[PDB]
Amino acid sequence: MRVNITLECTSCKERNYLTNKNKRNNPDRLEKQKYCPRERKVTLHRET
Amino acid sequence: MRGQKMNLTFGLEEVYEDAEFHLGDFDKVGIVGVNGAGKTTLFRLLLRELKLDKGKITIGNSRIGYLPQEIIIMDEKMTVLEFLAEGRPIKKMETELNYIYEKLTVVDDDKQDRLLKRMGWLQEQLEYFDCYEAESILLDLVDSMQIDFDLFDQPISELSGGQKSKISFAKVLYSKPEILLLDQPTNHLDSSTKEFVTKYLKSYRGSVLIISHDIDFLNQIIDKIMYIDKVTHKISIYEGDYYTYKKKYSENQLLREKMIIQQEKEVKELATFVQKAKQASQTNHALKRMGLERAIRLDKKKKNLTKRDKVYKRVKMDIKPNREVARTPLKVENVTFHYPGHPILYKDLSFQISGKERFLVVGENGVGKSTLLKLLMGINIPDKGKIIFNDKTDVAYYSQELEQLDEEKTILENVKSDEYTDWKLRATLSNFLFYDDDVNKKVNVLSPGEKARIVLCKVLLQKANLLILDQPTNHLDPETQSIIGANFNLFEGTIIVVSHNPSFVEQIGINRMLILPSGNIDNYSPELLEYYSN
RNA sequence: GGAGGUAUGACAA
RNA sequence: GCGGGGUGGAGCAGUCAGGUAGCUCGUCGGGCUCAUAACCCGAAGGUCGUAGGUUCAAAUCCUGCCCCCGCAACCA
RNA sequence: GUGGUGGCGAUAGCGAGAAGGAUACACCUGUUCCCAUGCCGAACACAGAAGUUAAGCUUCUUAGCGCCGAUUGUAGUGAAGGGUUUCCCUUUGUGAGAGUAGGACGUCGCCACG
RNA sequence: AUUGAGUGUUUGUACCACAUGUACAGGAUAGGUAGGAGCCGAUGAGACCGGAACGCUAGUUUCGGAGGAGGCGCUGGUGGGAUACUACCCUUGUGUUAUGAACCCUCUAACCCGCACCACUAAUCGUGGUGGGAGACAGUGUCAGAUGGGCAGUUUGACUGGGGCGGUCGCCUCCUAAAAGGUAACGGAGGCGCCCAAAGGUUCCCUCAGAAUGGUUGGAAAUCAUUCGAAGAGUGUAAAGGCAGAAGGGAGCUUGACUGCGAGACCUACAAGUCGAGCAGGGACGAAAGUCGGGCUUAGUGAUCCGGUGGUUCCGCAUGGAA
RNA sequence: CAAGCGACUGUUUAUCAAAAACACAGGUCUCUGCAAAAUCGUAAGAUGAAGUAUAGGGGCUGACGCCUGCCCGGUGCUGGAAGGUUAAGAGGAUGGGUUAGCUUCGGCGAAGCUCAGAAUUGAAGCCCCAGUAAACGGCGGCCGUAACUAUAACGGUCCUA
RNA sequence: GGUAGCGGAGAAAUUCCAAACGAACUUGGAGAUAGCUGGUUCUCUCCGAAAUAGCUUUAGGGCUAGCCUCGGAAUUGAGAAUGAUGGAGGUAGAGCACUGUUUGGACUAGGGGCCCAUCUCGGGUUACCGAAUUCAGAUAAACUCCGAAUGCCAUUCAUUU
RNA sequence: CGAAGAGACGGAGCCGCAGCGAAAGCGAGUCUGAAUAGGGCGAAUGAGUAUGUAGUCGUAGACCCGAAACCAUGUGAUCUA
RNA sequence: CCUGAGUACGGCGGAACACGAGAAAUUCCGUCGGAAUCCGCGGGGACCAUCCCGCAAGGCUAAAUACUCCCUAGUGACCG
RNA sequence: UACAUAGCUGAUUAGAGGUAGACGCAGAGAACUGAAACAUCUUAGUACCUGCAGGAAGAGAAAGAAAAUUCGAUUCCCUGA
Ligand SMILES: Nc1ncnc2c1ncn2[C@@H]1O[C@H](COP(=O)(O)OP(=O)(O)OP(=O)(O)O)[C@@H](O)[C@H]1O
Ligand SMILES: Nc1ncnc2c1ncn2[C@@H]1O[C@H](COP(=O)(O)OP(=O)(O)OP(=O)(O)O)[C@@H](O)[C@H]1O
Ligand SMILES: [K+]
Ligand SMILES: [K+]
Ligand SMILES: [K+]
Ligand SMILES: [K+]
Ligand SMILES: [K+]
Ligand SMILES: [K+]
Ligand SMILES: [K+]
Ligand SMILES: [K+]
Ligand SMILES: [K+]
Ligand SMILES: [K+]
Ligand SMILES: [K+]
Ligand SMILES: [K+]
Ligand SMILES: [K+]
Ligand SMILES: [K+]
Ligand SMILES: [K+]
Ligand SMILES: [K+]
Ligand SMILES: [K+]
Ligand SMILES: [K+]
Ligand SMILES: [K+]
Ligand SMILES: [K+]
Ligand SMILES: [K+]
Ligand SMILES: [K+]
Ligand SMILES: [K+]
Ligand SMILES: [K+]
Ligand SMILES: [K+]
Ligand SMILES: [K+]
Ligand SMILES: [K+]
Ligand SMILES: [K+]
Ligand SMILES: [K+]
Ligand SMILES: [K+]
Ligand SMILES: [K+]
Ligand SMILES: [K+]
Ligand SMILES: [K+]
Ligand SMILES: [K+]
Ligand SMILES: [K+]
Ligand SMILES: [K+]
Ligand SMILES: [Mg+2]
Ligand SMILES: [Mg+2]
Ligand SMILES: [Mg+2]
Ligand SMILES: [Mg+2]
Ligand SMILES: [Mg+2]
Ligand SMILES: [Mg+2]
Ligand SMILES: [Mg+2]
Ligand SMILES: [Mg+2]
Ligand SMILES: [Mg+2]
Ligand SMILES: [Mg+2]
Ligand SMILES: [Mg+2]
Ligand SMILES: [Mg+2]
Ligand SMILES: [Mg+2]
Ligand SMILES: [Mg+2]
Ligand SMILES: [Mg+2]
Ligand SMILES: [Mg+2]
Ligand SMILES: [Mg+2]
Ligand SMILES: [Mg+2]
Ligand SMILES: [Mg+2]
Ligand SMILES: [Mg+2]
Ligand SMILES: [Mg+2]
Ligand SMILES: [Mg+2]
Ligand SMILES: [Mg+2]
Ligand SMILES: [Mg+2]
Ligand SMILES: [Mg+2]
Ligand SMILES: [Mg+2]
Ligand SMILES: [Mg+2]
Ligand SMILES: [Mg+2]
Ligand SMILES: [Mg+2]
Ligand SMILES: [Mg+2]
Ligand SMILES: [Mg+2]
Ligand SMILES: [Zn+2]
Repeated sequence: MRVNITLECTSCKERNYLTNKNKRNNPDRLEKQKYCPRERKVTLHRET
Repeated sequence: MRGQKMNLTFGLEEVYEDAEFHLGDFDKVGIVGVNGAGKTTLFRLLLRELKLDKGKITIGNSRIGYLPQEIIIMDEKMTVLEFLAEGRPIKKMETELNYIYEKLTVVDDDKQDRLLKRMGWLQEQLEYFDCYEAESILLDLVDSMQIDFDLFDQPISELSGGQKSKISFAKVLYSKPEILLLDQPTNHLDSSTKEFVTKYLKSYRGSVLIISHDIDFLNQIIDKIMYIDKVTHKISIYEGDYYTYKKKYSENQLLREKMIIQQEKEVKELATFVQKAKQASQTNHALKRMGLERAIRLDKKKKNLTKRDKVYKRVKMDIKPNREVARTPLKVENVTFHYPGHPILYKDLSFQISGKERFLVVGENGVGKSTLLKLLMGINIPDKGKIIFNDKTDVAYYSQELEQLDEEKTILENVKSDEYTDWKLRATLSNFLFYDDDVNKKVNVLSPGEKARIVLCKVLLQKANLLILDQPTNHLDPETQSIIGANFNLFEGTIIVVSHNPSFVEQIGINRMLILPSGNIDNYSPELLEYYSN
């Protein structure tokens, strides 16, 4: 079951990214280091 | 207590889907569901330990007394008194308050305002939880369940499963709560102890939610029954007792089944006519016309046709011994054992099993039942005597506290054996209701009931001819218990069993019962009740 | 004692 | 072209909703009977039409192909 | 001469054969060192100089294969027509593929050691 | 709503009477808090006797009899709390009242009578009157659910070698397509409505399919070795074009499947679609050069309206807010 | 002389159909207790009837004779009504907006007003249960088998109300 | 004399309701709407199409673009024709070097029956069937080691326009 | 006011002279953006307005004629049931 | 002491307001419920506070506006 | 039916119909049509019907318009647009 997800910034809570994952292959929330345009810095981003 | 549009999905397997429930105050709600249904998860939502992915869960401001399904032993060396005392926040606040006094001396005129407010609240909070409890707890043990004071100074980890359940239940009461959330409060209790719990819960004036797989226990207390559905991922709340819930539920599923039947007949009728027109000659214009018109109705029917919920599959057990039992599977002769520093549990214990025999080790809580079984396997070395297993006897052990699973590893990793290939392991786990990627789940996230199935699967995969089972039906849903008992009855091997569940022993059909602590190898009969009375 | 009534199996020998 | 079907000797399940191949009658061997039928007890008989896929694993899901059966293959 | 490093469509390749090591290039000798093998110091990496030109490598011979390939003729075809018009023909320009004569066992640089 | 009386039964609520308070220790049945050195009694005290209730079985409470005057607390120790008595009350179970309601029936003055008699009166209308019936129902108003082809307004594609039946409807690749591009048919063939957390980025490294020969289980064919082998493999998924200076394969670290953008192009009726150097922010890998704004390339998609969720130095109908 | 259809006399498409169509007496079902059901009407008022279940309305059949089999799973109708579901209304716990007042940029926040509002209660209907076919309707397959052959009284099996 | 059109009446035919009744007649809304058919009236001069693409409940309608016309602005003249030069592109033809289709010859693993030997184990044969190989010879819209003529794009190029 | 006139008065109003931004708002700039960047729209690089006249369009029956029909008042049982 | 009660207003159902229930103020109709009253009441487009403006639930009222069957006197790049 | 009332007789008083096929207010209220179909919507609160008028009608003397600070019943015209 491949699904669309949003990656929220764990610092400022801005929903910065649209991406997708297969829930069967990635049960847990996808976490990535992505640039936050608000904070203008790379921050941990987590699926919300 | 109220929940709206509840949603919760751990990875790919979901628990609640648009579930709702409203519990009125002063309702003794009996929570029922198969293992994994999500009964424990509901309490975690109430305790705010978990957060719903979507929806709102509403809880009253009153203080909640929570009895966990698993005992929480923070450190192995914790004493029973320390464990019980942790129920009340008296000790925690004093440690904070003692530090506050230290800060007051260090700080002169900077933090005094903040410190003074914190000191005042702690004193007021401490008085609200009157510090006289130190004496009340000591006597709460006496009046509650006849908990001896020798246990009071003993490490909690060393207590028996039944004894631990008494302590945990007492701890909840010690906290003086306003709402009772009891998660299997009688999991290991014996018949006598269950009587006290039932009477207190009957008398308890406040709201009490009970998760229990004991139908008789619930029927005496429950006025409202909440059923957590495993297939619909919803919550339904009935008024009455367990039987009333079964009656209402069975009727509803019957009435739903009949609805789906009639909707299928109408779809088949249209389908049958559409096909008849489809295969008619192209020259029959009117029939071809009518065929297309009915094709439109057929499409609209198939799009409003309710799906029948897949009935939850029940466990299938086929336990067979690889080898054959002997006339003397196990020889115990003049075996004495005592835990260092405690009275001897039994002296010169000598019994002899016969083979393909149902051997019941009867007793009460904290009498040595689990110690005897641990003795046979080799966990405990006998202080005196000998225990001899015939070379033809293979032994499978089901421990009481589920100590045979690696919490860190997955389900498949736990069951991994040198004698079984991958697809063989998966097939049996599916027979135990672990389907597809449900076997890659960590054992640490499973419920106690689901873990019990993994332990049972390990016992089954051994194909041993002697089964040492210590309370096997514990943590199992009522349906799985009957399956367990029926299949063991047909087991073609020797069974050494311990069980405080009267129904389970009847299904197995015990032959000889060994009473404790007064060693009495006896033929099994309703005289078991006579020993229980005496 | 006596009397009216309340499954299948040839043909000849 | 539109449907329905291929599972033990025959007739059927299981197929939707993946894990373990059965039920009915029959066949064969042995019993019971003077004998036959009925009955009793044992055994045999299919890797699911066939070949690739999907999967940890398929009779099952997907696809093709060959067979068998009811329709149709043209209307003023 | 040899070793580096390039440009040019293999006309530079391939196969076969012959010669050479002074240096150089290699095989080569080891696993203490950095580093390495889903196992293996084979490789990669490092340290080394007893032996060897046997192979690679350079130079040389061979067109057997591969590659390159003129001219002529022909197919096709632009334009202009024609007939006996699914096709075919004439004129004018263009012009293959094939098959061949042949070419070719390279050429043009830069650097270093000789 | 018109629509008003009751009774009874069961219930919700609020007072009002009563009674209940025994953890262990402790004079022993201390329910909480405050005041408290005084309090009660011939307005007949203690003690005694009997009935009754509770009960944790210790005792506690209450009524009556006889008697006639005295008792309790403070002081004292126990305990978290110390006792008489009063007040404010909280748990517990009995009753009374104020009662909100559901039902039960009963009542009668509304309302109704295509019942009788009486009058207006020639009248089988009507309106009054009197009896009888019915009755707070019914009827009627408002609102709400169900039912409702009884009735009403409507919808019920298009392409198509007529129309129908069947097929088709958007996107991708090929042939047709006539060596730029484009190019039709109900022309000839196939795919798509995804997948991947690596099957993405980068750094480093690697080279295939088959065949021959030899070799335990081992078979045509599972793994191993040598040789041959220019691609006859692979490239997630159709085809074409491309790729073995890899775009194929392995490994380490990673998240550039980045944010703001964007000269200039391609395509194109429009709306869209496609490519893009380069600039800045902050990074990944790499020693560095440098590469990276997903994947060998080209399908994997849907305008607006209307809604959901998150953010926001925007607006906020006098003003501050809110909506 | 004989066959079809309709029992019959009647009726009908004025103006292309006179019939086998309609009607019919007879049959049957069902409704209707009288301010009947049914119908015209917003209503009043009427028809039904100055009738009263041997009467009146509606459906179907269609003289007469002999007869009218099986199926109540479905759909209707009828009855049931314990349970599930269900409107307005009633009830309003809690949550928002505002702000007297508190406030350690925070923020907190009584009353009143106000925007939403869950529990609980809530009829019929529906789901269910039974009956009902002169109600709507519906009334099957395959295999084997007899002293020639053919068929197959007979056997098997599946499906269905 | 009664029943009147959202109706009446109908022994029932869509039957009758003033000589056309699936719903009368009359007046009005009203100049209903008509992507349809028909019609649309003096002259000369200049220029002069299209019957295509895309989208469309779209297909005999419409919209934007293309093509016509009128006016205007402006540039290193951006258009057309021809020549020269340079490029992209895989068609005609041709070929087989790949992939399909295919003929004969040689030789052949392997494949069919027969006997001897059978534990079915090893042979000897139809000029028995023959993979693959090789020799020769064909064939192709969706084959290509090749490959034109033309057409096409371009040039501060040349000539005419 | 005046001949059913011209005209006079009447500056309310309308267009133009500034744009950019959803907006607060800034302004020859402005919006986006962290940005002195780039880019969008503007300014640079000015002509408008009133009236007449003609072409075309829009709202009106809108070039003219034509339905079957729909709706709302009325008139008809002197034919016929 | 008086200053318009079954009124204002509210729920429900409709309607009118350019405003189609919408965040819908303001006005009205049906139905049910239902205020305050000067220390009061209403409005300033949900709502609340503040401020400002007004004082409903009683009535009357010329002119500027619409139209012309008729009457009188005329007019027309109106018909003929 | 007791007093009454209703009824009944007379007198008194005032309506009763028509228009101007217009204009006004109110009750009730279409459809074709447009939306390139069509149910919201539109045609329209139009046509039609009915009541009541008056020479005009209706509205009208703030529980108003506002927030330049103020205006001071209504109606109608221009503008806002
Ligand atoms: N490790 C130990 N160390 C010290 N004492 C122990 C230990 N284990 C058990 N005991 C004591 O042994 C006594 C009985 O042992 P056991 O665990 O067998 O009880 P049980 O029969 O299983 O009772 P139940 O299962 O009903 O709770 C308990 O009182 C317990 O306190
Ligand atoms: N972190 C988690 N990750 C993955 N699955 C989870 C996680 N937590 C819970 N689950 C799943 O949630 C499901 C239901 O939750 P829960 O443990 O409350 O069931 P339960 O009814 O309480 O079990 P039981 O009645 O047997 O005690 C479990 O099957 C469990 O496997
Ligand atoms: K080496
Ligand atoms: K060499
Ligand atoms: K060469
Ligand atoms: K009533
Ligand atoms: K044709
Ligand atoms: K990688
Ligand atoms: K007839
Ligand atoms: K007849
Ligand atoms: K007959
Ligand atoms: K006749
Ligand atoms: K007829
Ligand atoms: K009959
Ligand atoms: K009848
Ligand atoms: K019938
Ligand atoms: K009849
Ligand atoms: K039936
Ligand atoms: K039925
Ligand atoms: K408030
Ligand atoms: K007639
Ligand atoms: K033009
Ligand atoms: K070839
Ligand atoms: K070709
Ligand atoms: K700019
Ligand atoms: K800028
Ligand atoms: K001008
Ligand atoms: K003009
Ligand atoms: K017109
Ligand atoms: K016009
Ligand atoms: K007549
Ligand atoms: K409104
Ligand atoms: K106002
Ligand atoms: K005001
Ligand atoms: K007039
Ligand atoms: K309409
Ligand atoms: K239209
Ligand atoms: K007036
Ligand atoms: Mg649990
Ligand atoms: Mg135990
Ligand atoms: Mg050539
Ligand atoms: Mg009557
Ligand atoms: Mg209709
Ligand atoms: Mg219409
Ligand atoms: Mg068509
Ligand atoms: Mg056709
Ligand atoms: Mg071309
Ligand atoms: Mg082309
Ligand atoms: Mg790849
Ligand atoms: Mg405001
Ligand atoms: Mg406002
Ligand atoms: Mg007749
Ligand atoms: Mg006749
Ligand atoms: Mg006729
Ligand atoms: Mg005739
Ligand atoms: Mg008939
Ligand atoms: Mg007809
Ligand atoms: Mg006529
Ligand atoms: Mg009109
Ligand atoms: Mg010309
Ligand atoms: Mg060709
Ligand atoms: Mg008439
Ligand atoms: Mg008449
Ligand atoms: Mg409106
Ligand atoms: Mg108001
Ligand atoms: Mg109201
Ligand atoms: Mg004022
Ligand atoms: Mg006036
Ligand atoms: Mg329309
Ligand atoms: Zn951030």
